[PDB]
Amino acid sequence: SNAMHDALQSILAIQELDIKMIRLMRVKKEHQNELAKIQALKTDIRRKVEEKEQEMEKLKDQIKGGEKRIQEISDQINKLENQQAAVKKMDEFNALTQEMTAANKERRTLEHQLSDLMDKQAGSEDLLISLKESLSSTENSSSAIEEEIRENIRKINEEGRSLLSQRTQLKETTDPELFSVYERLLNNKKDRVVVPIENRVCSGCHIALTPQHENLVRKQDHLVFCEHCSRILYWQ
Ligand SMILES: [Zn+2]
Repeated sequence: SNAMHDALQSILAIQELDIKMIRLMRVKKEHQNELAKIQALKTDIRRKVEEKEQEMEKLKDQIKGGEKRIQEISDQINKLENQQAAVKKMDEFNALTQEMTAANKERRTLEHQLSDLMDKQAGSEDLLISLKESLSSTENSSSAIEEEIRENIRKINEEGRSLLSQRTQLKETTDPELFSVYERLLNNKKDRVVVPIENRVCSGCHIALTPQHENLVRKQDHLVFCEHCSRILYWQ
């Protein structure tokens, strides 16, 4: 049929737009995954920097607190030494000896902890510095790539805009019963669903038609579907 040939030519041309649009959407999604992968590499480094900063804040305060308590014990030991220089009774002399011994031993313990904290802060500062460097290098190595990816997406979006408007100008003059079938097939298969007979097989699924079924397709007087994949078959 003349009219069937026109309906086919029209859906065939819509089908080429739909294939491109499916391709574009897949490449967009792939570019967006590549961006999220880059963002996630940076976000991981920022998290490490944040955890290190909070840890440095705790060290700062434990260091300040330790120095202050060491100071306080040191002043108290000095007070005890002045007291002892003036005592006359052996029991008081001895109590001050014992107290100073005990106080000094606690101070010694605090000083060794303070040394430990200061060393942790020194090594953690080196680690923070290295993580900031790595954050800056990653951002630097990646900013040109991210902007090039985003521009590709832009150009995909704008090309997709054009293929949509073209699709809409063809849908107007296209047979609506055939389109309604086409569109459900396409949503199901995501590739060409109006397909020709090649080498006496369905070119969509590659399963051979019975000769009777080929006869039906050639008459071109009604929509004929592949008996195995359900795609629309046509001749030429
Ligand atoms: Zn088939």
